[PDB]
Amino acid sequence: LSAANMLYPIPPNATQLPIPSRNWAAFRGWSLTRLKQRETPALGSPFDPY
Amino acid sequence: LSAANMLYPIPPNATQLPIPSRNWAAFRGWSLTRLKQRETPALGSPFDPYFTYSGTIPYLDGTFYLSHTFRKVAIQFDSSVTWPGNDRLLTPNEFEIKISV
Amino acid sequence: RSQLLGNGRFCDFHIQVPQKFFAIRNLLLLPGTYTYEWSFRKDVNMILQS
Amino acid sequence: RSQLLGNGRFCDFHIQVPQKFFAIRNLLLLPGTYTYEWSFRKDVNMILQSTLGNDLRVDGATVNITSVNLYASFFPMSHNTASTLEAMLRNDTNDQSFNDYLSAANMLYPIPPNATQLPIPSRNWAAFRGWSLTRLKQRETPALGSPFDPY
Amino acid sequence: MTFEMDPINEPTLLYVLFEVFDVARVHQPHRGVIEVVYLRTPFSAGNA
Amino acid sequence: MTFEMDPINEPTLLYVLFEVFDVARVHQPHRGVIEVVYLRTPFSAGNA
Amino acid sequence: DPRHALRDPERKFLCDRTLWRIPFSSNFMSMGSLTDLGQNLLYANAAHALDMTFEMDPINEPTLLYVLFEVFDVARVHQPHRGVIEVVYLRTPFSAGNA
Amino acid sequence: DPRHALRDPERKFLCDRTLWRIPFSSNFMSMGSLTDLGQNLLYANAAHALD
Amino acid sequence: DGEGYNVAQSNMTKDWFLVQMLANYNIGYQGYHLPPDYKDRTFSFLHNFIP
Amino acid sequence: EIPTPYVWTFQPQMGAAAGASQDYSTRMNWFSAGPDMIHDVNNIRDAQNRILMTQSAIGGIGSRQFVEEFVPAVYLNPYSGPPDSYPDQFIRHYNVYSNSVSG
Amino acid sequence: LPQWSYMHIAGQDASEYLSPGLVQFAQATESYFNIGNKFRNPTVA
Amino acid sequence: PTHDVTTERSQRLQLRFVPVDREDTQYSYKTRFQLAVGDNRVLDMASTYFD
Amino acid sequence: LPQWSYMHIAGQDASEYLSPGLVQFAQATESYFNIGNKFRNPTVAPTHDVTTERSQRLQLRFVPVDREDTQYSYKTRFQLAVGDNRVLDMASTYFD
Amino acid sequence: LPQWSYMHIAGQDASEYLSPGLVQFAQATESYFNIGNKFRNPTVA
Amino acid sequence: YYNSGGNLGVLAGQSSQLNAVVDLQDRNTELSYQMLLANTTDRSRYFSMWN
Amino acid sequence: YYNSGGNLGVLAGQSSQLNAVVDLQDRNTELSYQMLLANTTDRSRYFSMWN
Amino acid sequence: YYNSGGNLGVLAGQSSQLNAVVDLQDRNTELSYQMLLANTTDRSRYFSMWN
Repeated sequence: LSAANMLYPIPPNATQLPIPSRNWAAFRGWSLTRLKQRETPALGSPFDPY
Repeated sequence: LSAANMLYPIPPNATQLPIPSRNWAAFRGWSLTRLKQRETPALGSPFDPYFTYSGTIPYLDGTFYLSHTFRKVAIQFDSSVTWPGNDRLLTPNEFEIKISV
Repeated sequence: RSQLLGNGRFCDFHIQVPQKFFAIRNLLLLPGTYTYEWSFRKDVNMILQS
Repeated sequence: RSQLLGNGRFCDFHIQVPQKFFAIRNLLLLPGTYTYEWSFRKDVNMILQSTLGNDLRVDGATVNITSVNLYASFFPMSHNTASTLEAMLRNDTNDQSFNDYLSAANMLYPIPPNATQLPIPSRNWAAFRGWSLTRLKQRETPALGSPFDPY
Repeated sequence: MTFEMDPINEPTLLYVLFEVFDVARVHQPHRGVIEVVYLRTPFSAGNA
Repeated sequence: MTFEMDPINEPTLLYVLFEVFDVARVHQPHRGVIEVVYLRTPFSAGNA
Repeated sequence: DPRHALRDPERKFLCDRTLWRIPFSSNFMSMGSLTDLGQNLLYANAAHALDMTFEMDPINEPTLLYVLFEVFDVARVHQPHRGVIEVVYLRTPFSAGNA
Repeated sequence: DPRHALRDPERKFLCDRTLWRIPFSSNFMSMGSLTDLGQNLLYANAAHALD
Repeated sequence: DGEGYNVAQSNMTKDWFLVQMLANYNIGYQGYHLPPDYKDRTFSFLHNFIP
Repeated sequence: EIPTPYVWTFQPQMGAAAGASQDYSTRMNWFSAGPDMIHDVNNIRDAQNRILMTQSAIGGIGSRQFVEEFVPAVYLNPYSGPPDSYPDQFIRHYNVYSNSVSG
Repeated sequence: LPQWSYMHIAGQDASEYLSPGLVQFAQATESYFNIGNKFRNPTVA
Repeated sequence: PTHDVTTERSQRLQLRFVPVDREDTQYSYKTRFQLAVGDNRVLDMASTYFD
Repeated sequence: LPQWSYMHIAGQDASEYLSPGLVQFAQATESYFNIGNKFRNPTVAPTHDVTTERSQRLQLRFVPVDREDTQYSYKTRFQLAVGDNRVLDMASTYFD
Repeated sequence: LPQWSYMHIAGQDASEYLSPGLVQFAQATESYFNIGNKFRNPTVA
Repeated sequence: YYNSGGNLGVLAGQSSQLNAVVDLQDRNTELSYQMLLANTTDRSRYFSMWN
Repeated sequence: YYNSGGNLGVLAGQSSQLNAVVDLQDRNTELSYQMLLANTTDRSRYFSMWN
Repeated sequence: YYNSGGNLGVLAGQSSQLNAVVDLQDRNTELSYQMLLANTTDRSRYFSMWN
């Protein structure tokens, strides 16, 4: 895959979604989609209570 | 003290906080803490109209008390070479101040 | 410091403020005349503490 | 300027305010990012002006700022040339220099009512350019320095 | 970046993927000794 | 200086203007770096 | 007590009126004001870019990240004649801001 | 408090188990048991009266 | 007070305070600072001075 | 006259270094000194450029071999020369085969 | 003195204290892009 | 020592200077003094303060 | 470099960059009039034969190669290995 | 740059940055034991 | 706002962080601008844009 | 006032006129002073004079 | 467990003790594996062993 995974929340009924970030170098390209919060388990923690 | 004082805002509930800057030479080291905006008077100007506080000013008297609110710090030069690197720490990619799990 | 001024609301103080600027703190001036000026705040929220 | 806004009490204005600070008025910034911040008063008695000079603050004079944007025009200069220009302007030997047109320290000494004589002590360690002076009415002179004048 | 999408009656997420170079070399000098060196550029170790 | 003026039935002010040299140089070494050096002589930083 | 109900441990700490330190030395020890790394050619020869990322606990109010780039803020005072003070400051790195 | 009445400041101090000192030196500093003045000819030569 | 020749926020003159400091810790000609502990015994000045 | 040498920042990748710029992190401020002082300051600085002058004469290159080379070079007087011979290589976003161009 | 010379309060003019290249450049672009006001010229009596 | 330490001629130990100019601003106070160090003397800033 | 040497950021000490006369004077007046704080003394650190340039952990972690949990005792054996060109000071070791 | 060259993000291929011996060995054992995936080959545009 | 340390404008590079705008309540930008215009152009014509 | 270009203190010879005090709002004198005391003396005792 | 610093897997030589597995919750191994298979084989067939 070779890519940094990012996740930004999209409030219900939201339409516009800005995302600020800055790269000091040059990568390869972008790749994106859309997922449902309920269907996405919060990783990083050894357990998701919600 | 011998050190340049910098202040970066930390939005409420914010967790991550990146800071870009570059030194052309070599200094001595880093030193840091955390302060509350309300308790920090905006210096430089001969008067602060939004300064409604009269308690101790950690920024001056040095009464810090929020050093226990840091998780980790990551330093990198030229946005690639991590410091100190060389696999010095148990976690060579950063300085973990405290772990939850 | 509080009691060092008194317990009354009104109080006629009298203090001695030292020089803190390193460049001239421990400096050893030589014979001659110099202009030594400096400003002092008046903002109660910075000169006083509660 | 009055009619430039209209004849009605209520009016949705829209203006363009220029930069007056000499140090940056005619400055020629180079590539890079900079933080450009600035404050704006709201005191009707300073942003607005009246023929009679009546206290607008008491005569129900109010203003409200909805949005503020910053515009900047860039010359469509060739990247090749623009690059060369930058290289030169980045040398200490070619640093830009400006100087306030007025160039003078502003002083204000009170003149009691009916007063005739007015002495003023001060001392300069060097040599300036010259003197310049006039007379103003206290009531017509807002106390600057403070973010607000209650009197 | 500014993404304009259709409104949905439920919380969602914008899954972005900054394609980069997540490479790592493995060096084995002696018996029972593994020395690896990772390197993901850009985004070496987060952004700040 | 001693200014003698006509009497007025209201508080006034004597606006003086010590013409000087309020100049400042702007130095830009690197990208996104502005170093300026002001200098108003006489009256560098007030009088005392 | 025998009536004790199943619990769970929780650790933490406090460190006030103090400043977190991260000396710029190869061994983190203090072997002189002018560290060894602060005198290494890799830094004095060419210029670099720095980027730090601080992860901290969330607070329900605006805060600030007070950083302190320890440097050398020294100044020499020269007095040639009567009533004449000539001083020369020098703070390196960060001579006069960064740009 | 707003019910405060006009008052007046009053200063003083205390210094117990101590003795007021007035060294017989030209600068009041201690540069040795045998002070400088205590070795000045003006005193070793002729006698004086103290009051 | 008159001129206010008092210091330490007390009623003690500036002249006296100076003398006491010099005769006890030789401190006064180069700034007034809390002398080292070993020199502050129960029979010292500053140790018992309480404005 | 006596200017301030440039600084070369090593590029972790490629190893082709980058654009050099007049240092400013070690600028010895002194415009608040005296005449003989302002005279001696440019003297010691001249000796500096003097040393870096001799120190200069003597894929991508690594860092260890980068400190030995690409040393701080002093560009004497300003643009002086014609519009043909300029720093060029001292520009960050500049290539050899073509003119400085970026997307 | 070096204090004024630096701030250009007195001394040589832009057409002298500036790099030869930059000078002529301005003279040539004295039509579309002007940069003559960016540099101060000292006037001593 | 009994020579090359203290002076024999009259001379104050601590001088007092008055503001040659003072401006009371709405939120700041500025004063300028003409700190004069007499000849054959040496002043150690550390011993100076604002009363 | 001449920039630091002048500001005394590095180089000789006051007892060397100062005039011999002034030096001894301070040493003599080290009672009444002090002027030792007026002159700064540079303190530089070594830049070789101290720390290594190659990668190397600061503190290693060892796992039991064998452990026996007895009814009233617990024994564990480790293979504490001190890499070449290294020196371990037991005092810095402990059982987690 | 040396940062990529080392990580093989760009530069010579396995058939070059590898020891001649190891290269041919893989080519010969391209039947039973394969070790071609163990070495990355950079592809620059 | 001009010549007011209370609301001094900022204009510095994000990397530098050092404000390049140093104002003093002693200077007078407003008036300065006025006179400037009356010297470079005919201060009798009107120009809505700048009011 | 400290570390404020708006009210920077002055200390130069009348003949020189060149201010020897160059401050930067990047430095922090206040805090600097604090730490300094905690390294040279016992920051537990009290000294009215300096409050 | 993957991409979880909380339960990061270990794989180092007993003599080295230096873990060779450095994971970041920023990476996504799971998905990465999926796409990998769909590029080297026909992701339509089944294989019980790997489910």
